[PDB]
Amino acid sequence: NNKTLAAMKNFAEQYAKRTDTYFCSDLSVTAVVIEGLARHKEELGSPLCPCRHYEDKEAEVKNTFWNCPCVPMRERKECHCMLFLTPDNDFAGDAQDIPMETLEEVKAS
Amino acid sequence: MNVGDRVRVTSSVVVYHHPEHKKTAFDLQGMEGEVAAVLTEWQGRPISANLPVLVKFEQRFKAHFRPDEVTLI
Ligand SMILES: *C1=CC(=O)N(CC)C1=O
Ligand code: SF4
Repeated sequence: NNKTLAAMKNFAEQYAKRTDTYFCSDLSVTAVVIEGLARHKEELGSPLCPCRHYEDKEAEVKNTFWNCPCVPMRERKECHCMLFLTPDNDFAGDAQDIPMETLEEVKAS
Repeated sequence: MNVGDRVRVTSSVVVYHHPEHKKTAFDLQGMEGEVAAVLTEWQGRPISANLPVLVKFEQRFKAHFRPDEVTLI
């Protein structure tokens, strides 16, 4: 669903701004995570973190610990996926907004 | 480590959701609270939470920890 992707895109941009965090200087990383989140939301119903391996994705979504934004991000601003980075992170850029085309360049592959 | 146990944060744990420190870095080390839950699974199904020990402190504040970050009081 394209509306799901756009929704996830909007979520990421707004959450970054709200938490004073920034996207990776390499937006291709950002794009991969956002699309992954969107895919999980479409399949599981929740934006389960896409950069992890699960023994039971359905149970994970029910528990909610890894539903984006996850507990480590909400509490410690720790984002394993490298989606939301603090200003002092060596890989953080100056953007809190990503082009829709960039996201779709990932969708095709 | 069980629900109900009284624990103290014995490691550096910096959070941003503390009531009197919302959106700003705050180290919980030294704070004492009670274990509210241990997220090892959901209704019998194994889950992979990496901060399974949910501890509740006063001021209507709670946070998650790894077993090694807290100590029984
Ligand atoms: C996608 C998942 C993840 O962890 N990362 C950072 C290298 C991605 O780009
Ligand atoms: S590490 Fe957490 S905050 Fe970051 S993308 Fe994954 S689920 Fe979202």
